[PDB]
Amino acid sequence: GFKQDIATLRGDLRTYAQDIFLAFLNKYPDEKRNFKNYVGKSDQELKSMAKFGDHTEKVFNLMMEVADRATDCVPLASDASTLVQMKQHSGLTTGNFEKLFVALVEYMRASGQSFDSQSWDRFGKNLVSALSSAGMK
Amino acid sequence: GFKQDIATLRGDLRTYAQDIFLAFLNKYPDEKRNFKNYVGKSDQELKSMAKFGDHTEKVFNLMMEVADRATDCVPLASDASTLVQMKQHSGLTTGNFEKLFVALVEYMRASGQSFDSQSWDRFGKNLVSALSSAGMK
Ligand code: HEM
Ligand code: HEM
Repeated sequence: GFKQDIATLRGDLRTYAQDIFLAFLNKYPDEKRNFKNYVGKSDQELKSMAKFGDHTEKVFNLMMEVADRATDCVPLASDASTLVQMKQHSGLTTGNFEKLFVALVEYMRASGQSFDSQSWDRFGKNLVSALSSAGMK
Repeated sequence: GFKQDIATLRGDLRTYAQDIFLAFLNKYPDEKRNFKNYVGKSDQELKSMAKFGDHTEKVFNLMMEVADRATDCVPLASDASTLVQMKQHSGLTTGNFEKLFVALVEYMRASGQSFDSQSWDRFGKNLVSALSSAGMK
């Protein structure tokens, strides 16, 4: 289930983080507007850039901490507040986060592994609702 | 304390993992016989190799999970058993792990950050004992 999935993701976090983020950017190419330094690069080019791997791993590390602190896939209000108030997230809307979790859930469903995709879907929905309550437009 | 230290390390894990592993290899140069592609290379040359960064980060991915699942710095017997039974650890003895944690604790003591170095020293001791109980010579 959810707790084992956090352990699975964390065990190879840079690889999963890159693969899922690439699935997100390829499914929703307009999202690269928020990441101008990734424009014009294939998946393997981005996976060779230490700054891409560093960024995505740090994102997914924070995601895993928020996931681990959740109860029954409900994140803490204070973690949503952290995500809304980060300077790097100013101007973002909840649709950006919604799209990231759609890509993550579809990645898990298409993997040959027994991820608890329903729990990640509910986690993403609950986090988006919390982000909105915490002030994200 | 110990739990916060896990979060600190995970927040910049590729850097910490490489730097701590280098401190281990430089304190105990004989240990490089287990890592023959790292012989004859300076620190900067190792940090340019994706193999070195990928290996050390996957090691620390798992080490942080083992630390995270511990209670009062006592690791799970299941985690010790996994570490003993991993094919990559065939022939290793608990002294190899002792030295890794000595280097880790010394790195923390020298860092200027408020790492809980005594808890990592205790964690290392308890892990060595649990490896022995799980059959490591
Ligand atoms: C649960 C979801 C997310 C988490 C946990 C998260 C976490 C983070 C973290 C930890 C950083 C700092 C990275 C670093 O210091 O290297 C960061 C930066 C950033 N995040 Fe997020 N993020 C999430 C979702 C998103 C989404 C959906 C977008 C846009 C579609 C976004 C846009 C950005 C941008 C633009 C930066 C700065 C990038 C840079 O300076 O290179 N984040 N995020
Ligand atoms: C708590 C401590 C440790 C953990 C969590 C750990 C974990 C791991 C992991 C996850 C791998 C696979 C990583 C990869 O794909 O390259 C690995 C491989 C390996 N480990 Fe460890 N390890 C630990 C301590 C040690 C020590 C102290 C030694 C030897 C002094 C050692 C020797 C090796 C070797 C030789 C490999 C194969 C590396 C390769 O083929 O690239 N490990 N270990």
